[PDB]
Amino acid sequence: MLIKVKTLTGKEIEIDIEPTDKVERIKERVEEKEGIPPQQQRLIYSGKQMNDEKTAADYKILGGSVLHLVLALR
Ligand SMILES: [Cl-]
Repeated sequence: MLIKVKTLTGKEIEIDIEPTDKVERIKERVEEKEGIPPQQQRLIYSGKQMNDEKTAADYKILGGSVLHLVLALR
């Protein structure tokens, strides 16, 4: 399942995931291509901060779905 992860400055990245994949894995995919540690990532879908322990299916994510990535300093 190909989804988009968009940032405020406009750049997008395609991430391949599955309905059973946990949000933590999505962050790990972003880390693979961007080098941003999962702990510094905040993924938002439909105005909701995505929980690391939950799965893509819990947010009803489909092909083409756009997630929003923002930095969260720790
Ligand atoms: Cl940001």
